[PDB]
Amino acid sequence: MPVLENRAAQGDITAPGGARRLTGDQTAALRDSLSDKPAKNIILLIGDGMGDSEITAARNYAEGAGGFFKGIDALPLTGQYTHYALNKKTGKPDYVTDSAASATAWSTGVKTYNGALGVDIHEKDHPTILEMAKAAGLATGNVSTAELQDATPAALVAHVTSRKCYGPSATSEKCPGNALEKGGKGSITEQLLNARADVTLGGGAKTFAETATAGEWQGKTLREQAQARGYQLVSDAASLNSVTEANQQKPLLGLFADGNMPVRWLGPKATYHGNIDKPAVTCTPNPQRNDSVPTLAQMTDKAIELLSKNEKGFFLQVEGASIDKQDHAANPCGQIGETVDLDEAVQRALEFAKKEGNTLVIVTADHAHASQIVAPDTKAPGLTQALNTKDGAVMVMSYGNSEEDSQENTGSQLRIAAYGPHAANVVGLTDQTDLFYTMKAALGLK
Amino acid sequence: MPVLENRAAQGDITAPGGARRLTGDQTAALRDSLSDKPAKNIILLIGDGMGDSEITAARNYAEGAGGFFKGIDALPLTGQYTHYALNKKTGKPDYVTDSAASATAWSTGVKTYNGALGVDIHEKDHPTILEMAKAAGLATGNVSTAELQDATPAALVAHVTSRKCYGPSATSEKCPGNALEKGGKGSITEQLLNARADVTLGGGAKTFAETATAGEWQGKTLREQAQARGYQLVSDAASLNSVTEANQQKPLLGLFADGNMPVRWLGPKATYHGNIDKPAVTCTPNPQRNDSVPTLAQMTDKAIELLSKNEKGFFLQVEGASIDKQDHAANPCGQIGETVDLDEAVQRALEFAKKEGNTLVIVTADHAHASQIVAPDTKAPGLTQALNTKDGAVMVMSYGNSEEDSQENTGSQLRIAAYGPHAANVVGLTDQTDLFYTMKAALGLK
Ligand SMILES: [Mg+2]
Ligand SMILES: [Mg+2]
Ligand SMILES: [Zn+2]
Ligand SMILES: [Zn+2]
Repeated sequence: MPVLENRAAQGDITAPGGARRLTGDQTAALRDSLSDKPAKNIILLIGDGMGDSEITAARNYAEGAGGFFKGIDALPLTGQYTHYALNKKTGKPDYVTDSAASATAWSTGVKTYNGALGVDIHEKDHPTILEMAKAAGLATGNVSTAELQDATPAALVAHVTSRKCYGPSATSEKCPGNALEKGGKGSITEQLLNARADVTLGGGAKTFAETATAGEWQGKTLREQAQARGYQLVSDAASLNSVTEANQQKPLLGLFADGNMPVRWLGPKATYHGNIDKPAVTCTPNPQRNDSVPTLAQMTDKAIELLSKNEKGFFLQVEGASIDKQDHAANPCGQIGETVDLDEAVQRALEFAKKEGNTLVIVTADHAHASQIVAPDTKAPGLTQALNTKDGAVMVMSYGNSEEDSQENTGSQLRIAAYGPHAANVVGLTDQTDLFYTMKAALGLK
Repeated sequence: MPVLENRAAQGDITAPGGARRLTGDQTAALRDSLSDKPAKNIILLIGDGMGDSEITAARNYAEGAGGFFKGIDALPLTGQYTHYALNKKTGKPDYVTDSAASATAWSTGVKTYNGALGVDIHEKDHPTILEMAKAAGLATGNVSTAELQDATPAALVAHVTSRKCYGPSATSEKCPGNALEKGGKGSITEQLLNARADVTLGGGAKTFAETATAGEWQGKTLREQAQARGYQLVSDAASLNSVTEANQQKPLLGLFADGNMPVRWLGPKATYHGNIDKPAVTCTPNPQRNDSVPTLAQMTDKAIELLSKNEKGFFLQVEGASIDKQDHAANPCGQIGETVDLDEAVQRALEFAKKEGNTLVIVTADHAHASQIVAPDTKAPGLTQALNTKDGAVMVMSYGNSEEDSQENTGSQLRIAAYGPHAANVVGLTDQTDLFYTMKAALGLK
């Protein structure tokens, strides 16, 4: 099964056929990409708010318009999937979902209301793909650059009526029914400790400081509970590399930040008429990213190394998180840098899958965002910025869907791409809930 | 080779698996969609400004979120393609293209500057896929709901430095080098007459009223010249149905409007805070669309009927045009209605292809547009409107990339889907220029 080695413009863009990305007929290579054999492992890479526009913007900037992302763009089977949510009251569609409902959709196979984690419109719990995988004896990994309590990584191990129920404090106010002290299953973080995936890596260390309002570890901090539960705590790249085993006896928990991990690139926020008033921006590497802080690619690599030892196979979800946060913050550089980050991760996952032969790798997003690539002389009503691309040209980015700073999400259907056994199930129009069923089946979960 | 009969939500959206579009594993069906055998015919359907977002909004409104367009969504092989243009001066990429440069890129295989038709950055002409097809003896069709002098349909038959050179008048001012009177090849319209496709159907009748500044037909109106050249002129549905033959000896020319043909659906323009201040809109059929005016579907059906008689095969380009004009005009209803129109056309094309077995059907857009599906309570900086979907829910549309009314184009990569011999060449990431090469090769043009 081949990966697209190179789909960059073959030559002189200005010349006939120079802009081509193909060098010949693809029928044969596609036929070699079709396999219904079982997938031993599954690696799901989620780019936060990374719809087609975000991908085009990051490529234009980092690789040039005729460029090619070695990871993100190298997946051969591609399609578009819908991700609408449901209105909790009426049960009718809610055309624009949040991170929480979408994450739930692919992690359980059931649509839900915005803000829900692991439950349907009736607040009924439904087992996630991770729980199912774990129950079947597979190894499981949940990796993210955001806070572990955030919608994407949280959805695999928590079942709460509101995504805001991070720890004890918020839960009692926002999710009384899930509140431990009220006989509920606990907050997001508590449920995460209970779920016991073999490898969990991310930010969100802050909430681990809260103390349990009830149970065996009542009075202890969630951090203290984790140690007591048998978890290996790691807070930096060095200690992470030191890890040699991660299992149900010694589950791994990497907390590398109080909240979200540091952004890759720094750059100014988009502003009114910024493409006109301000000069073109050139993004710059964040000094605080640190050699101490593991990158999404490193965490992905360590995760695969450890999960790999499980003879039965594994399920790993990886999230290039800061993308949509920077998209909300109308910050081009942060957004684009987070897509480059993801791409490096997708490469590590593709290398492993390629050599292993039985791994299904899927790269997609939870929902779409606000960013639009517009003409450079554009006089847009919202926030804009001009960027200096690898092509040595100017690209203007617009965020015009919200007045309240935070650029909202959108409902456009977006790209889903895959490689490996069963990847054919992402081609054409599909629904985000199909993704749950594809992974379940590919993995033979039953 | 199968078409997706149904990818609608299988059942109850609120229940587990109810929102699924798949009913089983697609590996086998995909294997049956792969064929490198030769394509006898090619039918290319272009939705003007019909990116993924436009497709999602038109589905939500006309079919419901869990709906399925029988045409547009039924194509099995899908991917995403880039359509960046080039800056005439520097030769560097111009991230947001217009309809002229994009049309030229798929019709000739060479990238050009915005505004050009059938020429590269150096103003050098390059032969179009239609000219090449005709030269090889295949029948050729050029159908559009727009004015025949507009960028998309014009690009197949004209070679001018500016898309504005409609007829003699504009050409002398805008394109002196193409100006007939100055020894040039002539305006868009004149060159169209010269190209002599077997079937040309659309609007733009107004310009045929101009008189030739030179040549054999100097002093005669372009309409008069057409008659004199041997063309069959048709201006309404009835006369169009009367046509039984269309060939090189009796080429067909249907001019059903002075400009663009009538929009299917009427509705109010999007406005500032319109989703808040104004009530939800329900689009209404346009009374002036007329039983006298053939629909894009009908024109597609007639064109396939006539082109069909050529033993050697045919190439047909069809354009659901009023879509981006209505997108520019921030008019949801017009835009959406144009997408439904196209869908009917794609259906007609897909039935023929399915039965014929050697026809490659491709559906895609020239470039992306402004439309974004946003939460209903959105307070966006631009124009917005709330619509009453088939789901009996509200969907809000936002146009916020321009202040100067006309909502500009965007540079996001968008969907390209196909069915038949060689459709595998649209899967994954490709460039709009690859489309020219795929068609040339499938058709074996040489
Ligand atoms: Mg998230
Ligand atoms: Mg056009
Ligand atoms: Zn998100
Ligand atoms: Zn267009």
